[PDB]
Amino acid sequence: RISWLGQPMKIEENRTYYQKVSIDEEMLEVGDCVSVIPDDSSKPLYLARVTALWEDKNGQMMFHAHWFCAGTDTVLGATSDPLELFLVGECENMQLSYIHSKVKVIYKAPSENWAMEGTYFFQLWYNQEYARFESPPKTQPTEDNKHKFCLSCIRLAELRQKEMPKVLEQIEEVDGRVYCSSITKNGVVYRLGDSVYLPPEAFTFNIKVASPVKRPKKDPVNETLYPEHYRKYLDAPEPYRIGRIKEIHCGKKKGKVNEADIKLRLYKFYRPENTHRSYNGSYHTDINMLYWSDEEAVVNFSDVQGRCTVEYGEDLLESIQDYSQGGPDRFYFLEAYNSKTKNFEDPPNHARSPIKLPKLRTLDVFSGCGGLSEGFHQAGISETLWAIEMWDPAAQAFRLNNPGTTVFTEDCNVLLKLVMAGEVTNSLGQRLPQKGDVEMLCGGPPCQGFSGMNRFNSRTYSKFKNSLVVSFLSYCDYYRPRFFLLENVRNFVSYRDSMVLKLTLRCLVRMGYQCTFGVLQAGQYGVAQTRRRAIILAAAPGEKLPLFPEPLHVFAPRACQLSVVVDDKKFVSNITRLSSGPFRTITVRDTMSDLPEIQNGASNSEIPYNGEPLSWFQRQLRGSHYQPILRDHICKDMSPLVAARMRHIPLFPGSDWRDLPNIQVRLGDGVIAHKLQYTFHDVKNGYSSTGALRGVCSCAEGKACDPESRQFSTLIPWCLPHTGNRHNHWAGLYGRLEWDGFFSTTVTNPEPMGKQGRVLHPEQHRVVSVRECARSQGFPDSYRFFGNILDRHRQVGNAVPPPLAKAIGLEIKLCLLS
Ligand SMILES: [Zn+2]
Ligand SMILES: [Zn+2]
Repeated sequence: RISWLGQPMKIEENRTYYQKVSIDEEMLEVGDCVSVIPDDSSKPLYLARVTALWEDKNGQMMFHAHWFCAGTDTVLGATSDPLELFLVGECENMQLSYIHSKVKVIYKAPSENWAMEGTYFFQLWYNQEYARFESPPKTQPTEDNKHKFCLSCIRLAELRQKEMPKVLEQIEEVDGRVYCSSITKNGVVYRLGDSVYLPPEAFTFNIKVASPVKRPKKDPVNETLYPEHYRKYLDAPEPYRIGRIKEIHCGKKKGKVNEADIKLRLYKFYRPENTHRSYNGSYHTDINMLYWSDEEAVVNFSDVQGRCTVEYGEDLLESIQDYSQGGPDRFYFLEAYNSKTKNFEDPPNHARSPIKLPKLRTLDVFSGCGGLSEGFHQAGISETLWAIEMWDPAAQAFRLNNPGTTVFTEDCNVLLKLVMAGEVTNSLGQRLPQKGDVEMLCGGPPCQGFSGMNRFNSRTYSKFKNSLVVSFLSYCDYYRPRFFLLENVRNFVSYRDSMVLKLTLRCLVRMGYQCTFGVLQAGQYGVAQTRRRAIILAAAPGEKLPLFPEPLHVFAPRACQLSVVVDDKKFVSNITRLSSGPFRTITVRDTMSDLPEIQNGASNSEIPYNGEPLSWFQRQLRGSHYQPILRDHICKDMSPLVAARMRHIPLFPGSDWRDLPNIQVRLGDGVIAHKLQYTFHDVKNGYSSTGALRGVCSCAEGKACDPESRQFSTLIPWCLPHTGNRHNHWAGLYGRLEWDGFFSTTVTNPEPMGKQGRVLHPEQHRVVSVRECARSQGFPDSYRFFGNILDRHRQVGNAVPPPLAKAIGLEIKLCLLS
């Protein structure tokens, strides 16, 4: 029994809208919230806010339903509050007769005294694709639409407008094609003369590139000399193509422009490695130097990945260095390249041209030596005034690099209790930060004792409440910083069925924080290392929630699975550059080709560079102004035996322990290592080509371990064949880095037979040095470390690479504007 109330608000041709409707003699109004019963008795009750009421010519009495999302249908899942709802951009038109009931939905707004703190309700807008919880839109109804106003609809509408290709300015039609001077897509304006990013396969270069002369693959292998050789049964994409726009033309459909058919005709730009110089010719060139060319390419607008600035070197008002560091996607050229005569020349003339941010006061918990704080400092967004680092060498390291920061070498739990208690100072006179002092809180809480995937139970759930991850959040709750950053190892998101991640997102939401999570790969921000980190970003109610930085460098695909599965739902970050990118990858070579030769065990912490920077990367890390000191080019002093094994790993890419010869070697002691003996069969690995046995223990046949079989002082480590079968023949152990490759995750203590053992230098017979490890992270050469060599390695391997941290910093920098 459904009848309207009051006089109609507005009339259309097919619809008349109303402000009030009567359903079973009960007032319902635009703005009220409502429930609808699912056909599936097992799904949670449907809940919507009524955004509009209207009547059809055909007698249908309608309302527009803007749905809420229940907590358990977001990342939080079963951890979220039963009565909490979240806004989402999902709505549709439904007939009033489907409504089951009125509901009360309260907007729990953040209090005006929010910073000092610490019927369904809602507080945040949930983005289900990126797992972002964000402040609700501020958008208000205008008189014109006050009758149909739907937050969901406007968001979908605004999106459609941003996403779609639209031509802003037409010139003239020529031979069934309209030529344009300006177009737009996804919020970016592209004009004639602008440059564009394109997939590697958008177009081709006219230079001929001969497939290498190839090579035999060794000769036969003597298996008595190499009894373990038998166990040995560039993948990063190309960076973007770049082109200057020459013409822009699209077809016509039904006498109007067909915007799904916009085409751009471009001048190809050459990267140095695209000319014949290839890689051997560009080791030393700037990552953003290009070469002009008069080659033209036709491309679909749909393929344009973004806009970039490309300038002729001489027309610049600033210095090449200054221009380059001035903004993102800035390239330059100084010569043209004739693809036909392979020569470089001057550029044609038509190729030529025509509020200081306050720094956030920052507290860095579990600071380490300051890799994370260094990255923020570089972005210009923060000032770490307080750092907490319980382990003394690292704490001292932090002081060396941040003279201005109060470093508390102490347990974070007792420190927070001290401030909560109103104490102004710890026992050492150090002034504790107080409520209001801290604007940005960041840190990497060691999430120990949650690895692996067994369930969580009564006993495990509590230690989480008593873990350092909870301590970090307790900090967030007390200080209520404007921005919150939690860094960790990738598996933070998957620890204990993703329950650690879910409890930490639940916690940030309970406090009223906007928040999200994602995985990033340090390699993609200008470092030659695989290092995936989980990152939790949070922003106070009044702020913008940051985005994750777009990858800058192409990197090995296997190391860039940044996506996370939580209860079978796949979450991704806002990152859009899912394959290629602006800059070529940074190699082990870019990283440390300028460093003087040192020997196993070298201990002189100050030696001169005996020769200038060679890589773009080395120019960045050594600086533009003076320093003569190469600090920490020191390496661990290995056993005579371990040193000998190292002299014997061949220098070919992929070499490791299985390449070792079964020979007697004179050690540095002056001792001789005897030969490893094979006196057991391997039913799984068989006999060798020299008719030799391949087992070094009785368990290989397979029985049980033999009391005496074990062998000592042998070039081929006795144990590696012992258990080779169980561990893919221990590939990588005593393995050399490749000049063309990248570091495995940079470790706290580099050991050839350790967890991560690809730690031998590519040419010298030694493990990598403290400096090289600092370079594998993104540490400047001026960055200081402290303690013995093992202390310094630990500090370096633990840090967040400043280039990753900086990347995160610039995204926060965007949130201080807009
Ligand atoms: Zn809607
Ligand atoms: Zn055995």
